[PDB]
Amino acid sequence: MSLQLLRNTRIFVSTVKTGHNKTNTQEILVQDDISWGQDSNSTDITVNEAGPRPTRGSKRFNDSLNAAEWSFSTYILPYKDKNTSKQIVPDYMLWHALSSGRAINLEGTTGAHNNATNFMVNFKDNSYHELAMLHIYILTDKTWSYIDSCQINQAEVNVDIEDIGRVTWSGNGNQLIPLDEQPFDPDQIGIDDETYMTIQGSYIKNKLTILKIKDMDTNKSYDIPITGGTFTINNNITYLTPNVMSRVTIPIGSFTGAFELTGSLTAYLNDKSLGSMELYKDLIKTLKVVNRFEIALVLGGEYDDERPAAILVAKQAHVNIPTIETDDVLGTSVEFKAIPSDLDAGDEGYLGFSSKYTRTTINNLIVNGDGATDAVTAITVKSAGNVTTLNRSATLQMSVEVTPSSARNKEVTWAITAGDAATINATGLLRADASKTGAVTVEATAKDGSGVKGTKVITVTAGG
Amino acid sequence: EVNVDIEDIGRVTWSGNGNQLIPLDEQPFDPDQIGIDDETYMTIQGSYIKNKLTILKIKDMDTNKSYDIPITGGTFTINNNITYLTPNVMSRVTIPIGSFTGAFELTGSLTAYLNDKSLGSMELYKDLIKTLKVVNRFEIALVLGGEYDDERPAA
Amino acid sequence: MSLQLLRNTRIFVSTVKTGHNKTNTQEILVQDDISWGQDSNSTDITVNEAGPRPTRGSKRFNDSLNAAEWSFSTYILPYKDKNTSKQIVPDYMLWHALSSGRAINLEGTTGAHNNATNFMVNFKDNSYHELAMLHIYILTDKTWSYIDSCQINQAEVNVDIEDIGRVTWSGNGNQLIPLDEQPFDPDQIGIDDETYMTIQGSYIKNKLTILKIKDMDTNKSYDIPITGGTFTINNNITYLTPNVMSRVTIPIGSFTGAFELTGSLTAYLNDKSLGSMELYKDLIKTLKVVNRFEIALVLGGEYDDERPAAILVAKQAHVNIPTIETDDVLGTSVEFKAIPSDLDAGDEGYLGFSSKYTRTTINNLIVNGDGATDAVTAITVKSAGNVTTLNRSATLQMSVEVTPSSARNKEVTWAITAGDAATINATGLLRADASKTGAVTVEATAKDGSGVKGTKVITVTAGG
Repeated sequence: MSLQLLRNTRIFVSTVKTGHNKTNTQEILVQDDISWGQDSNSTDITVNEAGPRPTRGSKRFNDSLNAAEWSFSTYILPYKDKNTSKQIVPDYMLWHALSSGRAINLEGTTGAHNNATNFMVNFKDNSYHELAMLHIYILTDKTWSYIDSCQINQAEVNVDIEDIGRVTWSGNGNQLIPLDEQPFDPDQIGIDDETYMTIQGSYIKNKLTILKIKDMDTNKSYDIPITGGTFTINNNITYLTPNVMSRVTIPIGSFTGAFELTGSLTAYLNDKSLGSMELYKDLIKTLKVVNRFEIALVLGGEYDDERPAAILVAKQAHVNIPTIETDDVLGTSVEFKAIPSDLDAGDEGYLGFSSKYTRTTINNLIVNGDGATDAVTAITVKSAGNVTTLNRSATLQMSVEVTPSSARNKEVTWAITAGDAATINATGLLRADASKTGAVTVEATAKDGSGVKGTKVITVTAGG
Repeated sequence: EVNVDIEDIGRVTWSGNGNQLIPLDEQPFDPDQIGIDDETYMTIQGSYIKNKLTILKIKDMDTNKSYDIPITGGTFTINNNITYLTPNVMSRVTIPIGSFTGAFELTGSLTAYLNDKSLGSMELYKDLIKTLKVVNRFEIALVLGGEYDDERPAA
Repeated sequence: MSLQLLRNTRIFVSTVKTGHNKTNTQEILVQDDISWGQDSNSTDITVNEAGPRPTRGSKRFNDSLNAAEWSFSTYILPYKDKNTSKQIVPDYMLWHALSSGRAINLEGTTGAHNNATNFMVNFKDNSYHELAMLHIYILTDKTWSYIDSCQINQAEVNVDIEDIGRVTWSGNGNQLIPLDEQPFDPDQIGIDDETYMTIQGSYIKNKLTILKIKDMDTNKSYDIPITGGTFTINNNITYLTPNVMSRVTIPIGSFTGAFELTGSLTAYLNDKSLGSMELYKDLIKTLKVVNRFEIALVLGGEYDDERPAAILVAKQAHVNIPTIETDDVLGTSVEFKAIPSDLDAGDEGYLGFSSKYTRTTINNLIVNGDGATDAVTAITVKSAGNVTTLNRSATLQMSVEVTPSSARNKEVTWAITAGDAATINATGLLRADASKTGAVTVEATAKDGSGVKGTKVITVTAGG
C-alpha cells in the first residue's frame, strides 16, 4: 500500500549489531545517487539428443548468491565536534574501514585518527586479510533493512573545477537483510540541526585546486594549474563463497587484495618555466622505468586565514609518461600511482581533512606528516661568535638557528660542498690546516626534509 | 518478443530465419482477394488489447500464498533456439539446409513497485530471500488487458 | 611465378594410370582438412671418443622414404544418376577399394554394388593381401601431381549430431609423384552442375539418427536415443620398404592386416522401459565373455516419405561392458565391434546408401541384406479349411498367409510350443493321438530372419 520513496531513505553506518549508540552509528550525508541490491547465480540444464523424438527441455536451478552491492556518494565536509573540539569528518568510520582493520581509535597514530588541528588518515596498518567490519543500515521511510558485514572496496574521490568536492563509496556485503523492527531510534542517533549548521559551516570547493609536484631526484617543483582530477583508493576485495550442489550458498568473509592508490590529473600546457610543458618534456626526455615524486594535491586551495581544504600526500609516487591530449586549448593528463617504500612497509599516503588550514599548517602536514607538528622553514648557519673568516689551522664549531622556535625537529646535518680546504664533523667543528688558502663554504639541512638551506660563504684565508 | 508495458499498446515482435531470400518477378497470387477486406478489418479493430490494464496471478505451489502485485511493466518471450546447418565446400558457395530446434525457453521479466501491504511485493521478496531454495514451483498467470465482468479483449 | 592455395585443390580417384575416362576417374569433393605428403628417413653417424682433443663431427645419410600419407573428408551424398538410374555415391570407388580386392563391378553382389533402390557395400570378398588399387590425382591450381598405387587404409565416420553426415578417408601410397603435364582434362571428368544439383538435393544430417540394437540371446530391442558416436572401417594396412645401404628406397608393395569394424555410441541414461539404463544393467548383470547383439545405426533417420540415409548393419556384434559417463546429465558409452560368424567368412557387416529410404526399405535392408528384396512383416497362420479345433486321432495340415505379397522368402518353419497333444512335420501336417485332452499350440517363423510370429491356439478335445 504505502509506497516507499527514495528521497526519504536515510543511511546508518554501524560497527556492531546490538547496542547502537552515538559512538557506533551516525547519519551519513548521502546524495540522491544511492543504489543497492543482491543478485543470485542460476544454472540452466538442457538436453541434446539425436532420436526421432527430441527432448526440448530446460530445467533451471539456483546455485548461489552473489555479493550484495551498495554504493553512495557523500560531501567532503570536515569539521570539529563540540564534544572533543577536534577536527573529524562526519563519516569517519568509513575512512577507518578504508584505512585499516583495527578497532576504531581516533587517539592512535594508524588508520583514521584525528587531532586538535586536522583529521589525518594513513594506511600504515592496512596489511590485513580483512579490514574493519561495518554494517550499512538502510532506513527507507519506515521499513528497516541492513547489509551484513560490509567492507569498503573503493572510495571514488572526484576533484574537478565547476564541481563541488565529493567522495563516492562503493563496497559489498555478505547478505542484504530486511528488518521489521527498529534496531535503534533514528532521531537521537541522527545528527541534530546544530551539528548540521557546524558541518555546513565548512564546504570544500574544488575550483580552488593547487598541486604540489616535486621529483625527488632533481627537486624541480612545478607550478601547474589544474583543470580537473580524480584519485581513488582501491582495496581489491573479493568475497569467497562455497560451492554446494544440494543447497544454495552465501559468501563467507573475504581477503583484501593488492592496495592501489591511483589518480589522474588534467592540466593545461604552459610555456612558462616550471610549467606543464617543461614537466612533460623532462619526463619524455629522461625515460626511466622507476619514478619517485612528491605529489601533494590540495583540494580547496590554501590561504593565510583558516579555510576548508582536502589534502592528498603521496610521498614516493610513480608518474606514468604523460600523453598530451588534443583539444581546443592543449590540456594534458598525467597519471600517477603511489608506490610504497617497501611493499609491506605501508606509508603509501595520507590525507588531510579540516576546515582550519593555514599555509604553514598544510606545509608541515605535507613535510612532517601532521598538521600540528611544526617543521623548519628557513635556516641560517651561525658562526661561533659572529665570525666571518678563518685562518689556517684553526678550529671553528659551527652553530645554527632554526625557525619557527616551536619546531619539533631542530637538529641539522653538517656538510661541505664548495671548496676543499676544511672539514666538518657531526657536531659542526670545522677544522683547517696548512695549505688551505681557498674560499670554502658550509651547508646545513635538517633531517625533516623541508628543503631548508643554511648557507654562508666563509673567506678562509692564509692567515697572518 | 511479447512486450507488456503500461503506456504501451499490446504488441508482439517476431524474428526468424529463412534458407534463402528469393526475389520474384511474377505474381504468385493476387494480393487483393487474399488480403483482408475492410469488413474483417473493422471486426479486428473492434478488439484492441491495452497493456495499461495488467493484473498478475502469482501463487506458489508449496504454500498457496497468492499475492496482489500491481505491474509496472513486463516482457515474456518464447525462444526456439533454432540453428541452420550449412555444408562446407571449398569449390563452390553453399546455402543452409534445414535446421534443428534447440532447447525450448520461455522466460519473462516483470517489473512492479514494492508494497508494504499484505501479500504485496515486499512480502513476496522477503519470502523468496528468506526461503532460499534451489527449485521453485509457482503459478504465474499474467493477464494482459485486465479482467472484467463484461466481455473484454485480453491476452 | 605464382603461389598455390589449398582452396583450389581438386582430387580425382583413378584405377588406371592411362586412358582416363568417366568410368575410371571421378572427382572427389574434399574439404578444408585435406592433407597429403611423404616423409623421409635419415641417420646421423657420430664418432664418440673419450680422450682429450676428441673428434666432434657428424654425418647424415638419406636411407629410405616412408609411405605417402593422404587424408581428406567427404560428405555422404547418395543420389541416383541419370545414365544408369541406380543409386550411387560419388566416391563409390573409394568404397569399393575399401570393401573388396577384386575389380569393380557394380552389377555384382560383393563389395561396392548398386541397385535401382540403394547403393550397398559389403565386406564379403575382402580376403586379399592387396585390395583394389587406386591412384589419387591432386590438382592444386595449375600444377599436377599424384600418389602412385594407393590403398584405402580406413574410413572414419563420426556421428556428430547438429552436423552433416561426413566420412574421413585415410590411406597410404607407394610414392608421391609430381606431374608436369595434364593427365586428363579436369573440366570434363569433374562433376558438372546438373549432378551437383542432384547431389545437393540429398544431404544426411547426423542429428536425425535412430539406432536399432537387439540382444540376439534374449530377443530384447532397446530404445536408445543417441548423443554422439563414431564407427570405423579399418584395414591395418602396412607398407613394406626395402633396406638398402647404398641407395634410398621407396615402399614396394603392401599387405593388409586385420579387418576391424568397431564403434562407440554415447547416450543418456533413461529410466523408461527398454532404455539405456536397462541395457547397462543387463550387460553388467550378465557378465558374459561373448555377446551377440544386432546393431543397425541409421544415419539420417527413418521416415514414411523418402529421405536420404546411410545405414551400418552389424548382424552378430560384440558389445563391451558399458560405463557411466558422469556429466551434467548422466550418460553412458556403448562401444561395440562387429565380429564375423567365422573368421574366414567375412560378412562382419554391410552398409546401404540411398536418397530414397521408406521405413520398409530400411527394414528389409536390415533383415534381408538388400533394400530391394522385400521381407515378411506379419503372419497369421491358417488351418485346412478354416477349422477352429481338432479331435483325437485327426490330422490338421495348416497353411500360412504372409504380408507383403511380394516378399522373397514366403516359407515358414513349424514348431509346437505350448502343450503336448500333437506333433508337426516339416510340411505342417499336424498329427495327434488318443488321450489328448489339453490345449496345444502351433507356431511358424519365416526363414529370412525377419522376426515375424505366426500363432494359433487350437482347442483340441477328447472328442464326442
